[PDB]
Amino acid sequence: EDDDIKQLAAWAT
Amino acid sequence: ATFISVQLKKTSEVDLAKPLVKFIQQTYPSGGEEQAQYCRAAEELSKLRRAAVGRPLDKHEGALETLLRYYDQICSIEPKFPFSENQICLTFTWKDAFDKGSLFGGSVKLALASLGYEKSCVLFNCAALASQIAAEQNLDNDEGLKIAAKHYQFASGAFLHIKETVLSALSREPTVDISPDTVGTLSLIMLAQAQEVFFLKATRDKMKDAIIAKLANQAADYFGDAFKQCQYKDTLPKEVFPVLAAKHCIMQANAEYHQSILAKQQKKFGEEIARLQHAAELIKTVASRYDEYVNVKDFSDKINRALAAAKKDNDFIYHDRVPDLKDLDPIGKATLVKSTPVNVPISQKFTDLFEKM
Repeated sequence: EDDDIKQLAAWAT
Repeated sequence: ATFISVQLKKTSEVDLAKPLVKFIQQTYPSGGEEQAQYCRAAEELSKLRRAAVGRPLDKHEGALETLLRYYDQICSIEPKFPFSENQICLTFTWKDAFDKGSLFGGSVKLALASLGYEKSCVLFNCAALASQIAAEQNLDNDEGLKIAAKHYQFASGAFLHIKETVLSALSREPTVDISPDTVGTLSLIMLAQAQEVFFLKATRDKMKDAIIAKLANQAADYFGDAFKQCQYKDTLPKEVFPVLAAKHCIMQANAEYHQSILAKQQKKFGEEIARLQHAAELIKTVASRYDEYVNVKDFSDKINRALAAAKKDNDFIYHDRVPDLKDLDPIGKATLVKSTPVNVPISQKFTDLFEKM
């Protein structure tokens, strides 16, 4: 859950 | 794709060059070819204004970069010219983005001799054009989603920058479109739509339903706060309030629907039904109240199919008690967006035309 939104955030950059 | 974008403000053509060259030959007494270098930069700058705000034609990234570059150029000029003291008078005339006016007073426009006014209106158009670019992205494409996410957050941050700086930058009261309350609301609308894009990306990538529900729930909060700021105002175009109200309810229903999938996966069949019933009620309210503005027929059918099968099996097999909505745990919230700060340069490969000055 924590890491899954880390990847989401990283996708946006 | 029922996304809100902002129309660009219109301005009249200004001879930017003439008044700048007259007030450079006075601090630097020259015969030419040495300070004629800076004078050419003023001609380039007047050309840049005409290109940035003189022809609202297309919605591609060439036009946005031109606006961003013109914004950078202006911000880089107020220091070099001691414009806090009165000299080099230059009137910029801008029309309200939203207030059409009437046939009794013409259009709503404001003329101010201040670069703070100009850069506020230019930054408004940067944000507005960014919102239009985002709203026209194909959200069934990963690159369209990424583009929209970046541009809504940029637009959110630029509207927010205008909110925080417009009053000190102007000597008069601004027009309503660039006033803090209006651009504060525009900022939150763009923030909501950026969060919605993240929800659509998570859905498209088939992420865990726990996460999709928290993303939708956060988007509901943003849309809800936006529509509450537009409950008692008629500043923004007619369609903004109902679209915000609908998106608030649609995003709450998405949160409930994805949370209900998590409930089912955990064999909490009573809770699944309660959450689907909440989603159904929200979507029925949107269908009956905001039908002119959104199309929720496919989502409604998906909810009703899930709720029918859920009830059929719970009545016949499981006999879980269906909890009251008040007894369910709140869905969490996950925010993946932020209003992008405006830190000049905001345009790429920026080169100040008056750097050696």
